[PDB]
Amino acid sequence: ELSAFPITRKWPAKHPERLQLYSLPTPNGVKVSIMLEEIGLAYEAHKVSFDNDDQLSPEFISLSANNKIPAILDPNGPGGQPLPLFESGAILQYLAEKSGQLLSQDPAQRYQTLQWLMFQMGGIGPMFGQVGFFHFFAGKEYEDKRPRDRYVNESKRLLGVLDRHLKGRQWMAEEYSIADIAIFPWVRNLVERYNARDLVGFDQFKEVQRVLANFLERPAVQHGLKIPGAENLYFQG
Amino acid sequence: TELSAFPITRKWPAKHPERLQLYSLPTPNGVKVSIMLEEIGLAYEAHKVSFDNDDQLSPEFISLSANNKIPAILDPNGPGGQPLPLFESGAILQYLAEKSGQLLSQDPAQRYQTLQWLMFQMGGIGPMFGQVGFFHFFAGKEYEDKRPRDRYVNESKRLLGVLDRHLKGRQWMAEEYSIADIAIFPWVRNLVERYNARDLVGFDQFKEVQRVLANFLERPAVQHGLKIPG
Ligand SMILES: N[C@@H](CCC(=O)N[C@@H](CSSC[C@H](NC(=O)CC[C@H](N)C(=O)O)C(=O)NCC(=O)O)C(=O)NCC(=O)O)C(=O)O
Ligand SMILES: N[C@@H](CCC(=O)N[C@@H](CSSC[C@H](NC(=O)CC[C@H](N)C(=O)O)C(=O)NCC(=O)O)C(=O)NCC(=O)O)C(=O)O
Repeated sequence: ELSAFPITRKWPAKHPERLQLYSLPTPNGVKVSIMLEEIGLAYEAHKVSFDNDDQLSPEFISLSANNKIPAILDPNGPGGQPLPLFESGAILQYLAEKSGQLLSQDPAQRYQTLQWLMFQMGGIGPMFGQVGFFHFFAGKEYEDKRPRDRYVNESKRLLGVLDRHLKGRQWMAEEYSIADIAIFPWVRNLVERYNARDLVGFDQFKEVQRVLANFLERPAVQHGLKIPGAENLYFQG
Repeated sequence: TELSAFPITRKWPAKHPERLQLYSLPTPNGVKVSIMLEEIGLAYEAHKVSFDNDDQLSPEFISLSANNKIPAILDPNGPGGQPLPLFESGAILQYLAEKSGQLLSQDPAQRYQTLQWLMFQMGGIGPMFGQVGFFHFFAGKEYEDKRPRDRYVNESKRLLGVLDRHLKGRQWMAEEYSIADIAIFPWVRNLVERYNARDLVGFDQFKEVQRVLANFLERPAVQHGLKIPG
């Protein structure tokens, strides 16, 4: 019964028995594609193009109320009923709990993982994103650099928190988890796409560098970083 | 493990070591947790972490709360009866809901909708309303270039619209009062009261947000939690 969800009018399901992903390769979108690749859950990816204002369409918003990617529609949700969901961090937790992977069953570790996920969702994403605005997008042209410097300094502070935490450790929690999947695409985005490597003094965070490199070596990460592409759009036009 | 193993307790000793320890300040994020504790009826001992004194930047505080922020907790009666340290208001809300079996629906689909709205709060409402505070109420108000202010004001208006349209015909964010309401409404109150941003964000227009906020503020646990720690 996916036809009850208007999003499917705009991105029809070729495989309605599979989880539907509505996304774009961005630091938030790739959290979810990476997660799906890691856990081996079948899914059907759909490209939501910002160039066409797709994320502002009534069909998209009918599921993803905040007009943002990523969003999912899982036909095999609780009770075998479809589950609509947005917010990358909520989707990560949902998928971890659904699959039993990448979120510890040990309660204390569960909560430590959720803590670091929330740190990402409130700190890393929002603050690194402002560095992008003030160094890579329109804000880069603003002559008054006090705003830029606010967000750069805060991003450096957050990197320091990560760096100190990761000393002596492989991952944020005792096992690789959704907290890593949430954080490291954003670290990558800051130092690659936003061209902010020197601005945030990245070379001083040796532990973050080490763990980022380990993250990027993972085959599921390399796949998930690239998904969705456009091929799922072509037959429809 | 015993509570003295956590260096935070050197600076804020536990007078009641059998009780959950809260390290907080009356702020939109701190009151999420004090409100939650009041709602669920769990005993706790609150400690004031003074921003005026840079307490949140002390080594003792940071030893538990690694991001140097309030709120944080240390629950002696954590899972398996072992002490559990935790920071991030949204994580603490999930923890307390799961510990108490309150304020998350038994319907897992409703639980996930609730967690969605909690993440919307944690990534959108808190960070963006907080920037309106900086650029309207605190020192960023002095900046002659208003493009940053307007960026955050416009985004805050957009977020309020999302809430407002969602709340039409509803009492709460999910079908029952939940941790998502507790996360969101203290921030709405902060924006319009503390930051004096009521005209700035055109708050008058969000009739559903106003209605639900008013209901929220009538709850006794909310009134009590707003003032803790004193
Ligand atoms: N909390 C949400 C954030 C989702 C999100 O930001 N999605 C972006 C693409 S990810 S790309 C990263 C994203 N940037 C943007 O969205 C750029 C556009 C924005 N309106 C602006 O002016 O900065 C960002 O900084 N995010 C901060 C964070 O993660 O907390 C989107 O759909 N934008 C469409 C739109 O805005 O119309 C989540 O985790 O899912
Ligand atoms: N994600 C964390 C956020 C916690 C948080 O922001 N705590 C504040 C007090 S709540 S008061 C609201 C808070 N403001 C501030 O923290 C003001 C100081 C800041 N450094 C600045 O320059 O703006 C804010 O805007 N928060 C955004 C959000 O909730 O996402 C704190 O301890 N600050 C100490 C410090 O910065 O040294 C959570 O949910 O627990």
